[PDB]
Formats: sequence, C-alpha cells, structure tokens
Amino acid sequence: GPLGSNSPQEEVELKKLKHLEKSVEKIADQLEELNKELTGIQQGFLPKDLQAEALCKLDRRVKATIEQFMKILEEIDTLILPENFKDSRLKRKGLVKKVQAFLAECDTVEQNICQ
Amino acid sequence: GPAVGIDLGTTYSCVGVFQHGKVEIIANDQGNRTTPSYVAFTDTERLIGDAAKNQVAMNPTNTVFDAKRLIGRRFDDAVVQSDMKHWPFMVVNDAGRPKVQVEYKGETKSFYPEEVSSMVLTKMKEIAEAYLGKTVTNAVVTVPAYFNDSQRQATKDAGTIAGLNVLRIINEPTAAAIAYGLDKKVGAERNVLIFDLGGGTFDVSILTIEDGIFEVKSTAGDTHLGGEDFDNRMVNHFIAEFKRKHKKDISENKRAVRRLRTACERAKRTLSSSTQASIEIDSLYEGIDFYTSITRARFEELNADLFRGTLDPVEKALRDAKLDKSQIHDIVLVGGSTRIPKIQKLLQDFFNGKELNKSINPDEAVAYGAAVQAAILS
Ligand SMILES: OC[C@H]1C[C@@H](Nc2ncnc3cccc(OCc4ccccc4)c23)[C@H](O)[C@@H]1O
Repeated sequence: GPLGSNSPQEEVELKKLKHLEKSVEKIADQLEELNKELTGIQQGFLPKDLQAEALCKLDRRVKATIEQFMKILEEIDTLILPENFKDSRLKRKGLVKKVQAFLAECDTVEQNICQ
Repeated sequence: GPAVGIDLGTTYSCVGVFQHGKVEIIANDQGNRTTPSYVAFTDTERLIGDAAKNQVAMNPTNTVFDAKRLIGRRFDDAVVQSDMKHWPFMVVNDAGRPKVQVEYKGETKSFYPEEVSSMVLTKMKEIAEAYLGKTVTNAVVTVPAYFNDSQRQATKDAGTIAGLNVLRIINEPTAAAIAYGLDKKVGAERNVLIFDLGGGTFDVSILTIEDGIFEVKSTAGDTHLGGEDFDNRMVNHFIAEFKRKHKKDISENKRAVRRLRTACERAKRTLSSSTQASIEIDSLYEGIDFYTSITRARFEELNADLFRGTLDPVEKALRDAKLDKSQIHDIVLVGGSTRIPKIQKLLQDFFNGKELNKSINPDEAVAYGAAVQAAILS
C-alpha cells in the first residue's frame, strides 16, 4: 500500500472505533466502581450472611460488566478493514487487547466471589 | 384504537396493524420489527423482549423462552420431557401441568406457560400502543395448525390475562395464505403448501382452500431445526480451519466460540444476498487474529444434509394429504431461514420450477395475514 495515503473513507472507520473506545472507558469506570465496592464490603462490618448477599449483588454487576465488554468485542468484530487502513487496524488491535485485559480483571473478581 | 394481528412465535413475536390501505409491521422500542419471546426475572425487575434476550448470557437460569413449546401441554407430554434437556431454566410438575421455576426478586417463583406467554403478549400490545399513540384491545393471535384444543385454549388464556380481546385465533399457515390473498383467487379448490422455517422450528402444512374455507389436509416438519443449526455448521468449519492453520483448539474457550458464532450468524445473512462473506476477528484465541472468508457454495456443503432434509417433511405432508406434488397450486415461504437461496432452489426444483410466494418478508407474513384478518373483523 502507498505511504501517506490517508483517506476520508478510513476516517469513517476511525470514528466508529473512537466511539467504541469511549464506550470501553465507561465500562472500565464501572469496573473500577465495582472494585471499590468490593473493597468496601471486605473492610465493612457486614456479618457472613449479609456479606455473601452483597458479594452476590456485586457478582451480577460484574457479570453485567463482562457482558458489556463482550458486546463491544462483537461490535468491533463487525469491522472489515482493508490492508491499507493501517491506522484503523492498529487502533482495532489495541482496543481488542485493552478489552481483553479488562476481561481478565473482571474474571479475577468474578471467580473470587459468590462461589 | 384499531385491531392488531400478532404472531406469537417460539423465539420471536411480531405485531402488525392495517392502516391507510396497507399493513404496517410495528417496530418495537429498540426499532426491531420482531421481538424475542423472552421473559427474564432478576433481583430487581422483570424484563421482556429485547431487554430479556440482551441479558441471557448474564442470567441464563432465570431467563425464559420457548414457552410456546410448553403451552397447553401436560407435564408428561413427550415434547415437554424432551425439550427440558435443552433449557437452562427449571420446569416443574404442578399436578400434571408444567410450570417454569425461576428466582425473581430474591424468591423462588413459578409460572404457567400461558402466564409467560401473556407477558410476551402484553409487550406486543404495548409495542402497538407506543406506535399508534392509541389504546389497543382487539387482536387476532396465530397458533400452529397442529395445536390441539388445550394448546389453543391456553393461547387464548394468555391473550385474556394480557388484557386483550382475542377476536379470533387462526392457524399460522392460514394467516400466511391470507397475506398473499390465496383465498381470493377464482377457480377450483386450491392446494397450498406453506413452508415455514423460522425461529428454531420447521413446519410444513398443506391446506385446501375452496369458497374461503381453509381445510388443513396435513402437517409435517421438524420440532428442532433452524438458523442456529446452520450457524453451528459454520462454527464447526471455522474451528477446524483454526486447528489446521494454527494447531490450536478454540472450542473450550466460550468467549472465543461466542465471537466466532456471532460473526457466523452475520456471515450467513450476507450469504443470502452475496456469494462470499469475510470475517475479521482480532485476538480470537491466545492472541491470534482470525481473518478469513466463506463462499455461499461452502456454506451450502456444510449444511447439505439439513437443507436436503427439509424436503422429507414436504414429501410426508403430500402423502398424508393424498396429493401428488403437481396438484399444489401455491407455495408460500415463511420464516427467516427461507431467505437461504439453496433452500428456495431445493423447493422450486422439487416443484419443477414453480414460482414461490416470497415477496412478503418471511419473518412478517404470519403477522401480516393476522393484521389483515384483524382489519376484516374490526
Ligand atoms: O431465529 C430466526 C432465524 C432467521 C435467520 N435469518 C436469516 N437467515 C438467512 N438469511 C437471512 C438474510 C437476511 C435476513 C435474515 O434474517 C434477519 C433476521 C434476524 C433476526 C430475526 C429475524 C430476521 C436472514 C436468523 O439468522 C435466525 O437463525
């Protein structure tokens, strides 16, 4: 492919990816809030039974976060980017890797609670 | 407020209204012309339609679907006993009657199939009201031609629980025939074959129409056959391709299989109007990108047995109706999977190049005909 041949058509794909990047940031914020809540439950005065109820409510929320990240991946998976759209391809790969790193963090939470 | 036509399907439902000399299929709150026949029970609420289907992966045990496979049946019915194995939700026996058992607002609750179906009907009613900006009370609700008295009555009960005045219950193949106006054609008795392949079921019905009297001559089909099976064959094909190219098995990674399956369902739809489809999935498994394509011909080979298999029911229904294939005046395609060119080709070739009735959206034809009948009864 040619050098410095950025095209208007690519801008359309890059805008789609930017909107997905922003949706990922919002989901990530939800993950950080869930992380804070989990710490709070652990450092709180809830007795065993109420602690379990609070961790299982937190579990449903972590399952919701995982699902949102999965829907983002399914959305990114609809993209077909020509080999010449190097910048879009780099952005798509980086975003998928970022989502997969957040999914691994969700998994650490989800498997540590409401067993 | 006018009268509506509602197609209550196993996996998807559809509502239509006849206005300004034309039938309007009504889009739901999410803009979809069809709504999942799903009801989900959560700690904080009850979800219906797209909202219920959208959280199925999160809450599989408490999300109900396929109520139509249980409605009006006894618990010991073979269909109830066989179908239970495939559902993530609990089905219990309440004095010979099946009930679906779920966790709802921190409590173990059970519902009769007509109650689950009434919730789906409530959603279809609400969908119509949101579009029309008028109250909707009257409706024509469709049922499969093989439904018995119990199943028909239980469907009517679902309408009544939902606050609907169920004007009439009509068979799904009758609704499909009505949409195409096959009862309005002048001449002798007309033999109509309805080929219905949608929502996970395959139903073939032969009807004879004469002076507006619809006679169901025969019914045949497969209880479990549809788009999910065709997607599965493409998933197998891709999993094998990934093993050949990378010597890695992605089958045990549920997320990798899901991303692949979602892409396959989309590629299959592209294959109904294009001869090739491409898929690009970054970091599918173990950081490996999977960029591939599939031709319509390969998709057809992967599904050869299933596609050819659809003619067995057609042959069975013809033999039960005591009719030669040349005695069939009209053929109607119903259900989303009838959009598959190979399925259309097999059916047209079996009927010696006869043209198929397919101009009406296959997913919408049953609701369309029910909306026509609801207008006539207004
Ligand atoms: O449960 C409903 C069936 C219908 C299948 N739809 C289609 N299959 C093949 N070619 C298609 C071409 C265009 C549109 C299609 O359906 C879109 C659709 C999606 C969801 C519900 C209804 C219709 C097609 C869909 O993939 C699913 O397996």
